[PDB]
Amino acid sequence: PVIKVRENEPFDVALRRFKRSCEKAGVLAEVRRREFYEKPTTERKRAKASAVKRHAKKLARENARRTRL
Amino acid sequence: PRRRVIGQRKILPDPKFGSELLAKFVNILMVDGKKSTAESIVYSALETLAQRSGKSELEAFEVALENVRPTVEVKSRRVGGSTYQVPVEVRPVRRNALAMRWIVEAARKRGDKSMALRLANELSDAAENKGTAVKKREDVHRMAEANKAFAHY
Amino acid sequence: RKQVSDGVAHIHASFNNTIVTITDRQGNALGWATAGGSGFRGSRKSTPFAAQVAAERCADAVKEYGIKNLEVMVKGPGPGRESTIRALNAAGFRITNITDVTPIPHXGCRPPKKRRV
Amino acid sequence: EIDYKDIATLKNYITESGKIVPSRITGTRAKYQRQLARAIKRARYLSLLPYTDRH
RNA sequence: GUCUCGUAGAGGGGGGUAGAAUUCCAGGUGUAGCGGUGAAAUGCGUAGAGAUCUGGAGGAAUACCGGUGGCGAAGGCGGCCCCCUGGACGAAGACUGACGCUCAGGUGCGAAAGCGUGGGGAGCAAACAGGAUUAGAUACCCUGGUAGUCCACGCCGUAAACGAUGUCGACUUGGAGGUUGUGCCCUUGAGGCGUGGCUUCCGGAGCUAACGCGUUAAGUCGACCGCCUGGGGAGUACGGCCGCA
RNA sequence: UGAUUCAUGACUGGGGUGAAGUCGUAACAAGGUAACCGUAGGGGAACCUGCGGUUGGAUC
Ligand SMILES: [K+]
Ligand SMILES: [K+]
Ligand SMILES: [K+]
Ligand SMILES: [K+]
Ligand SMILES: [K+]
Ligand SMILES: [K+]
Ligand SMILES: [K+]
Ligand SMILES: [K+]
Ligand SMILES: [K+]
Ligand SMILES: [K+]
Ligand SMILES: [K+]
Ligand SMILES: [K+]
Ligand SMILES: [K+]
Ligand SMILES: [K+]
Ligand SMILES: [K+]
Ligand SMILES: [K+]
Ligand SMILES: [K+]
Ligand SMILES: [K+]
Ligand SMILES: [K+]
Ligand SMILES: [Mg+2]
Ligand SMILES: [Mg+2]
Ligand SMILES: [Mg+2]
Ligand SMILES: [Mg+2]
Ligand SMILES: [Mg+2]
Ligand SMILES: [Mg+2]
Ligand SMILES: [Mg+2]
Ligand SMILES: [Mg+2]
Ligand SMILES: [Mg+2]
Ligand SMILES: [Mg+2]
Ligand SMILES: [Mg+2]
Ligand SMILES: [Mg+2]
Ligand SMILES: [Mg+2]
Ligand SMILES: [Mg+2]
Ligand SMILES: [Mg+2]
Ligand SMILES: [Mg+2]
Ligand SMILES: [Mg+2]
Ligand SMILES: [Mg+2]
Ligand SMILES: [Mg+2]
Ligand SMILES: [Mg+2]
Ligand SMILES: [Mg+2]
Ligand SMILES: [Mg+2]
Ligand SMILES: [Mg+2]
Repeated sequence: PVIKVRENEPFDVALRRFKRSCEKAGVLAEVRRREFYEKPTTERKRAKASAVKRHAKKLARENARRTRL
Repeated sequence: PRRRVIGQRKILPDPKFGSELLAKFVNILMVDGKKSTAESIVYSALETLAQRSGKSELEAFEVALENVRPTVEVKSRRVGGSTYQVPVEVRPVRRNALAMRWIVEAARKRGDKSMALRLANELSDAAENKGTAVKKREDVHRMAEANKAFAHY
Repeated sequence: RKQVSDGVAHIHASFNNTIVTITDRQGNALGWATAGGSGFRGSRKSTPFAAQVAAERCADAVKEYGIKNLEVMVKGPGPGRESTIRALNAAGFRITNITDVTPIPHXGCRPPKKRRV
Repeated sequence: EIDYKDIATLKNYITESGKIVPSRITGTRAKYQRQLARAIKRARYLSLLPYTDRH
């Protein structure tokens, strides 16, 4: 994330651009995940759980789009 | 309360001056429902303050209230972990209520002859930024300043 | 004592502290301040407000050099990532560049074990 | 076929920081995404592309 | 089962190399804190730390790509490059002519920890030490830290080594996806119509104590093997074999 | 001079049953540090810690 403040650009706008670029790069999440060691079984379990949750939520949304409350 | 169903209660203005501000002050000073006694004490103290200073009773009372009114206080906030003393802005009605309560407590703590004399001395000290309830406003402001770093909880 | 007018503010924003160091463009430090050293300890030391106070103190410490323009390099995930930059802009410096320099291993060494709290 | 020398084409599949963009974002087929990753790594080694934007 | 052409793949063995980052060493700037926690203290720092810049040494692992993605008998395999090398799949043929399936005993492979000899050692970290917490705290938290984790060769032969589901073959309604081949057609592209391999989720009949399984069966059948027979004692004792332990 | 089998032996190892005395609270809920498997080291005790593995983990 290298944000060069252009001429006549307000500092608040430059700061918001820098924040957006950092969020898009995802450096904070990377640091947080690298803070402590995750055992490979733990990493595999987490990835599988996330995939299962995504699929189940999509199926539930598909089912709920065809019903009335 | 939980249900948020509490309205507001109208308060009659005081006899001599027609000020709900002074009527609330009399209510705070009153004990055991002896409103006439509280009114007599307040009136005697106000006349002593008015003859001590050059302003009217209401103006001197307003000066004392301005000197005693706090702006930011500290309230406890318990989140995941430990409880923090978060500084919060005080609304004007609570500012007035706290100023009056502190003034009355300081006057009761004083050790002069009569309660009217104690109240007059406390009001004059408040107008000159001395004594109790002024030290109390100062302590509250100091605590808020010390905990200013927590003003986002 | 020599004028610079073109400096770099390095922000070291860790979870426990914020360190602000102003150097010239060649990396030679001119002054520094820290949130822990600006009268904050414990839970107060790791807040954005403490970081802002540290940034103000660093600006005061470098006031003699007459710095006008500042690049900014932020490193770390700490809460003092943006308050320091805001305070640096409010102190009068002209914020020319802002860059993230947080180190990321490309794999790297094994991190310490997870905490069981 | 993806060429590691085709820097102009390869630059469409890297971010500003130099990271390889996911195929789920670029709409690339998986078989070609693998070739893109190999080509980008070769170009990085030959210094035709940067590893990181802090160069 | 063999040959011909091609395809994808972290399949295996050997060698080289690249960039990021940590640690350590030296120097420049600079000055009073750093680090840590729930809060602290131990620890580090005026003998100049922490921070920032430059140069060097060294080990280990390969961000992004990356995916209920791929390969492999299982265990497992992830930067890039070269060398040696195993398997799978598809399209047209050509060839052999039941050469097949399963397998007691036997043999081979077999995560992590551990063992032997010789190396290596950045980071991490059993044991250990100190600081905390607590009634205590031989812990959980903090500061350190040795085997070990790494390499070569040999041993060990165990894991919730799991799909808690042996291998091989045939048969029996459907839907939506992933991945990898290949045929045909058109207005030629995120195109349409098929046809193979592997794979994820749902669900029909049927099955099941139920949960659920459901063409990758736990359905309907055949071939062969392994295994069970109330809980505890006990996968223990004794004996044998194997092992340096 | 061996083998095998029965009896017996100071002392010693763990096991079962009873009974509930002392010490803690390991497991069952996210059981208050998810549990469990193999292995290794440590500890009055249940156990704790490292390494890999499983879901037969709650919340998300
Ligand atoms: K090959
Ligand atoms: K390598
Ligand atoms: K046979
Ligand atoms: K060794
Ligand atoms: K080492
Ligand atoms: K350590
Ligand atoms: K080898
Ligand atoms: K073993
Ligand atoms: K499994
Ligand atoms: K297919
Ligand atoms: K096809
Ligand atoms: K053996
Ligand atoms: K030994
Ligand atoms: K005998
Ligand atoms: K005997
Ligand atoms: K436990
Ligand atoms: K549990
Ligand atoms: K264990
Ligand atoms: K003991
Ligand atoms: Mg830590
Ligand atoms: Mg606890
Ligand atoms: Mg060394
Ligand atoms: Mg081959
Ligand atoms: Mg056998
Ligand atoms: Mg090992
Ligand atoms: Mg040993
Ligand atoms: Mg060894
Ligand atoms: Mg060492
Ligand atoms: Mg430790
Ligand atoms: Mg077994
Ligand atoms: Mg396994
Ligand atoms: Mg089994
Ligand atoms: Mg496969
Ligand atoms: Mg089903
Ligand atoms: Mg059954
Ligand atoms: Mg045994
Ligand atoms: Mg247990
Ligand atoms: Mg317990
Ligand atoms: Mg506990
Ligand atoms: Mg527990
Ligand atoms: Mg055993
Ligand atoms: Mg221990």
